[PDB]
Amino acid sequence: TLKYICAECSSKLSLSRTDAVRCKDCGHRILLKARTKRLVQFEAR
Amino acid sequence: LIGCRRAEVARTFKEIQSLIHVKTKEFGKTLNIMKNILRGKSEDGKIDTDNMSGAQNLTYIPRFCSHLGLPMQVTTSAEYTAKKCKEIKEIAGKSPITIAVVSIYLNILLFQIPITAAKVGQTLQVTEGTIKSGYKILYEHRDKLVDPQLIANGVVSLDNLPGV
Amino acid sequence: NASPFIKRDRMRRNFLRMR
Amino acid sequence: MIVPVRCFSCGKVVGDKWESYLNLLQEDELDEGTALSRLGLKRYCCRRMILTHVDLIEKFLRYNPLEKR
Amino acid sequence: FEDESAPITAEDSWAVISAFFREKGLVSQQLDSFNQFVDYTLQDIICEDSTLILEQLAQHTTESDNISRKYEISFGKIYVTKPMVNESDGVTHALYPQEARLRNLTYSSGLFVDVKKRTYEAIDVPGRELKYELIAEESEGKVFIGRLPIMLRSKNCYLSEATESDLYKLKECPFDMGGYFIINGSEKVLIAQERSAGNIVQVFKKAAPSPISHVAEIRSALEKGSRFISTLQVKLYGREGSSARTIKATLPYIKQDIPIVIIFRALGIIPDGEILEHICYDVNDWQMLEMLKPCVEDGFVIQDRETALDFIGRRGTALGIKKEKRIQYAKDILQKEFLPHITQLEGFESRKAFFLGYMINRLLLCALDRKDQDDRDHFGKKRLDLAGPLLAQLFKTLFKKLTKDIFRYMQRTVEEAHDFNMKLAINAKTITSGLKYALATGNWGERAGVSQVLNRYTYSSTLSHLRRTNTPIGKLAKPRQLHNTHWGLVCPAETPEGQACGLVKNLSLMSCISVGTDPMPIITFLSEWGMEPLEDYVPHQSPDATRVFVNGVWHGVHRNPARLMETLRTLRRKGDINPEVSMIRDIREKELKIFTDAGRVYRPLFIVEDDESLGHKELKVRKGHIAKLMATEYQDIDVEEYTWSSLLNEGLVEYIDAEEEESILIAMQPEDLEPAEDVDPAKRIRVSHHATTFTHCEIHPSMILGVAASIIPFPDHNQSPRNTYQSAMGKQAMGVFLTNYNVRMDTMANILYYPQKPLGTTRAMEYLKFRELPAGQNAIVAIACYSGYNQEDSMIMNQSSIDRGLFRSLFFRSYMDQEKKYGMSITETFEKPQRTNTLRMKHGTYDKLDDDGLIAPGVRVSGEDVIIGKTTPISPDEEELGQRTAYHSKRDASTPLRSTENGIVDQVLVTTNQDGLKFVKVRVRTTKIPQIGDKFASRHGQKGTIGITYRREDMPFTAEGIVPDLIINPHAIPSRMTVAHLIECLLSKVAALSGNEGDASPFTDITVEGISKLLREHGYQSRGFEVMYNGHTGKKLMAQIFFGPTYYQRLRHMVDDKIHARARGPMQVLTRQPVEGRSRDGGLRFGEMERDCMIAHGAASFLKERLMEASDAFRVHICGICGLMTVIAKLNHNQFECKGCDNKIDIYQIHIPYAAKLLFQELMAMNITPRLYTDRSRDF
Amino acid sequence: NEVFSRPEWMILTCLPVPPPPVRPSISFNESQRGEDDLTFKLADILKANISLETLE
Ligand SMILES: [Zn+2]
Ligand SMILES: [Zn+2]
Ligand SMILES: [Zn+2]
Repeated sequence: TLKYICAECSSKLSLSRTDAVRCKDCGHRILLKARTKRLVQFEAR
Repeated sequence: LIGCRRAEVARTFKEIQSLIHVKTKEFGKTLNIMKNILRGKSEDGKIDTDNMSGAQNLTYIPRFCSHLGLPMQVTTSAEYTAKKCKEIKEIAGKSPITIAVVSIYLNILLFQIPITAAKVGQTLQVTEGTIKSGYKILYEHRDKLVDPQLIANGVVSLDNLPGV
Repeated sequence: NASPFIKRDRMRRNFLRMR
Repeated sequence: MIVPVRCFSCGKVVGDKWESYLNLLQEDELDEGTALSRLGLKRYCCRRMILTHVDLIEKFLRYNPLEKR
Repeated sequence: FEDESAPITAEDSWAVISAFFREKGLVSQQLDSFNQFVDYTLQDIICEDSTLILEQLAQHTTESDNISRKYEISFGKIYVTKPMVNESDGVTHALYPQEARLRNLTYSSGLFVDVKKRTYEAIDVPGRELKYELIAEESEGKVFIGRLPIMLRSKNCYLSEATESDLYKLKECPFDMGGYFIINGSEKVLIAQERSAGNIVQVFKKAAPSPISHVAEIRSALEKGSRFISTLQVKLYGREGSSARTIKATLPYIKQDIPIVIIFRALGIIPDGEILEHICYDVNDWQMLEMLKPCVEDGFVIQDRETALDFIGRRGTALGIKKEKRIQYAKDILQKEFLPHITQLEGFESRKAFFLGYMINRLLLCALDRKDQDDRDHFGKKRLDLAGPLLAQLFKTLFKKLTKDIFRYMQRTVEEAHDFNMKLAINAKTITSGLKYALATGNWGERAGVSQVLNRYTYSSTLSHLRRTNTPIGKLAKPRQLHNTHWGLVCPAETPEGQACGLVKNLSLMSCISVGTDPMPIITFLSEWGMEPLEDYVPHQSPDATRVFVNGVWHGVHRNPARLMETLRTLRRKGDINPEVSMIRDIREKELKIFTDAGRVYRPLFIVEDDESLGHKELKVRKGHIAKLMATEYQDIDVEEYTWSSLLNEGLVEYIDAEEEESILIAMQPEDLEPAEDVDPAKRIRVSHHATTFTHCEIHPSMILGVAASIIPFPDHNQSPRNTYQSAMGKQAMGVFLTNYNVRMDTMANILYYPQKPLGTTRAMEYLKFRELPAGQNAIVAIACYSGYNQEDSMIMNQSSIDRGLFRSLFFRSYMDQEKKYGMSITETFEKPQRTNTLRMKHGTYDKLDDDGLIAPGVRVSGEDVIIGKTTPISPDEEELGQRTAYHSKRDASTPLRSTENGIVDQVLVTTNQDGLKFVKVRVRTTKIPQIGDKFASRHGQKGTIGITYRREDMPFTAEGIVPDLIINPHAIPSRMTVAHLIECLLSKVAALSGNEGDASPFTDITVEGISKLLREHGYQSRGFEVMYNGHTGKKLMAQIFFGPTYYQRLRHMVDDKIHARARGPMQVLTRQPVEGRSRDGGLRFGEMERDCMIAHGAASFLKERLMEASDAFRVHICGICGLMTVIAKLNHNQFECKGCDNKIDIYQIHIPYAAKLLFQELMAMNITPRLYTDRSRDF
Repeated sequence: NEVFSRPEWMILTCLPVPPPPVRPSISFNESQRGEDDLTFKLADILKANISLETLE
């Protein structure tokens, strides 16, 4: 499974390919994929 | 009806009968024939999944609650009650519509929304006597028909459900 | 021969003060 | 959106004077010209850096965070 | 101030302007028109054809069946809900604009109507009229009739009742103004459409090659009840060298032009003297009567009403009228279709005759060189249709179709013996689709370009796009010119430079468009105050009466116009007649015109009255008023509210339109023109005009400009074309279009890292929020010829300044993808395809996708990278290039990142569409840093690209150590005469040195000499010159450099989004030539003009190589007998044959472009035989 | 011209059918198939031709 975030109540969810795209808490139908947890490098220029 | 079921947004026979004027007997015989035809051309020529089964009551609850204007929390509780309602043999044989309506009514009075059965049955075109008759069966197993988290938090208590 | 500045920051204070 | 760190033209550090600039304007009731000179900004390249800055980050901070910890 | 009756100054006018924008805003016209339509027009449309009656007659077959039935469906009140959306599963919930944008949903509400279903029945006794009686069946419920798109920030939208905090909670920008629609997730703005006003008589002259010399035309229009237009033309046949010029009028459905006398007799005026009395209102104007005598001579043989009517009727195109219903047919045509805007009821022939005489009189006046032909460009005869009227006619058309469908269902149900289902009789899809389709596209039907995708490049761009008007260009006029009547109503500077120049106009800042009210109350008011009816008007017994017009309808006459106008004006000023109503008194013409219709553009002005206390005319508004205006302005940041409406209701300001503007005298300023009546040599020469009859005064001249021209500093020190260029270019500058750009998923977005506000600003800019959402930066600019790298409109930028962040911006791009369902069997899914189960996988890398086929935000991406992985199943028995084995059951349908673009994935959102299918949006961030191909501009039409960049130690420096951020060539100044550019730099230099905001509004007392004195007070050369040093050597430059701050803007054109080359690449399927488009690795067009140039060079071989080896080159085999490309060549077997010619040894191969082969084959399809032959048959 | 253009040939009795290269069939998503406008009209000609044959 992968972790998503509700776009209105900011609740972190865990959805599978079978689960419906919706917040199980408040019922919103827009979810934001959580930021990757691997470090990213940036030049300071 | 087949098209709605394939799309996971299945409707009921009465809902389709509201538009297309066909009585029940012809509707059922035609549906059985067409399903056989689709199955026949599925083997020689897929078609169905867990959805194709008639009951699939959980799909009706969100729309039925919407007609009554209930909050989403009550709808989720109704879905849980309807899902667990199939473990009782005295109700499991009932029509999926009644199974969903009585579960919705049970939650309506659980959260104490001021909507009487006279209008719940008038809105979903279900006899009020059937609603209350089924509610009595869905009272001996209340502890198994309410989500554990909701009672644990304190949102709903089982003493708010009247007992006959 | 004129004030070429849009004076807004404290002219509101001046009028609010005058009242 | 937020105060630039350096003056574009000469590179003098001006990102450590925004709060000092605002405090001089508010509590000391100084005119913006006097405040700019009190902060040590003499070249008009540095004066326009602080004088023309629009603090949009304050507007952006009015929206609720996308992801709360 | 001190006395509440002292005259105001020119500075106090800006308090009035501030009050105006506090009450109205910048998108008032859009919101106001929509609110009127939803509130009042929707009910009116449904109350026009509400009743549908189906009569089932006796059908005498037996005496047990002799009853006749009558079914009636009637529409009552209409209700509208709040915006809502219904999901695929059938659940309906409230929809907010933010969710609609993200989910590609339409922001719309539902419409409901009360329907009454009655049935009467009567006994049909033979040969008798029936007595229908209600049979005790009157059903009476709400019926859904479709969804109405809702304009944002309107009365029916959720954001009208929201505070600033509420907007922030809803992820909406407070600076957002609304005035647009959301259709399928796209913001759509309705562009106002310019048309010519109806119900106005216009007389035109026709060219020499035409039998008609003059024509008086009126496009009769009724605003309420049927919406159809019928035109009446009165033509003056013959030229000035003819012995007989008669007048003929064109009536609808008559097919022929009738003499005017015949029409007059058909209306009941048989005596010729009376007819002339109706035309000419002076008994001694023999010159007009002399020109009328031929007309009465032409229609002499007809001398009574009935014969004239029969003359009219037989010309009509009905041919059902036999000979006796033919008089009545003409009578009905003259009643219901002739001059419909006066009336359509029986018993109003006198009004029709008088109006017809009025049209003839105006026609003759122009034909006699007493009046000039009506100016078609006069802005007072034009109307602007906003969203209100536009949606009104669309809804009217769609509701008509809906009612027609309802009856067809009723008839079908009655005949084919079915049960009535109201759910099927009314198709809500009709209203929903018609409004959606017309708003999604610009196609106003079932006119183009009526809806456009709102610009969101920068805040000023959005404001300008919400105040644009359009004019559809057979017409005889010069509509592209800037007419005088455009003053103070449309911006004189903002127009496109292309084919839309002059056709697309922009409203001025203080311009407004009326929504229209009911004219009946005014007509009743006129009747009570002595407007003698037109049925008793004898022109020869009152040759001084004033004709009274209301919405172009001659209602009567008045003996004392002066008092009537005084009463009308006082009523409008105190607030009993709506201020939008326009009242004009043409004293010479003896006409009193009142206009109440919608679409008239007006603007406010101060009111000037005598006020004999001082003995001279002065503005009614005093300093006491201005004090309370600003008191209410600053108490918000509690005295009684005093707003723009209070000024309007107290008779201090007045709305004036272009037509009423013809009868007023306006003073530019109250400073010098109003007072009864050394000079600074630096000030501009102002003309007094020394007039003592002023009736109004401009609020401020600066308000003649539009949104785009109000950002230009000192636009009156520029050449006019430069102002036009800046107006267009200011919409291409990066800024902060909205403060919620991190929650919006736009196709593209540019955000400046450090937006600054100009050192030289404008007072009008205070209301455009350019200080809150600015687009540009204040660069230190030097005007010098330093290294030759700023020649010919190029500039030198400081690399050190770029390193520190100067003019650096964010770029956002969003990618959309859906999980389509191809019916019941084939479906797609978001997946990370493997090379062993997926075919046609792209050569990029899938390493960054997750199991759901999406890259997590924060990951860096580059060209060819797959950001949305998707696969679809395939049908067997299809093998391509081999490589298709039993292992493969999927094919790649992934979305790769743009080839030339790179960056970091910023946001990924997954949701469902209206149909419940999964679809995702992926946004990618990248930073754009200025380089040697980026375009930058000032606010004066001076645009250029970066020629080269230099570091600080290479740039020229002053003794203080200041280096320029930007160097422009002196040669850009002289020919273009952008003096405002240099004045701004001088002003901004003083502004930075003193810590102030320079006032650069156009018409003020600020002069260059005043700024020069201020600059010298700061220890600098008064004219902005400084002694600079060469960066390479450190020596002083012999010349001194004009050096100071200037506001520059980064434009949308960056070279990295334009550079592209192609050695070889994909070809088009049809012509097999390089494809079009840089984004698709396309080629460049070597067009006909290029071919001509290469022919002029004599480079024959190069011309061939370009057309053959650099493009489609194809080899074909032709037959020596027939020159057709019909040779079947088995090149493996070394066999050739042209069946039909029965030859195998007379074949040739030729090299021709594949387009030439395509051309010949297309000619063959057209039965043409282009036979190519390799040898000549005739000598030169 | 006796050999290349006779007035009798201005009346069409046999229609030449252009090859697919002149009327290619595109794909938008490659799960959908589209036909050239020429193919649509050529199909109309055939349907009208067969209708006339069966009628008479
Ligand atoms: Zn949620
Ligand atoms: Zn500096
Ligand atoms: Zn041949």
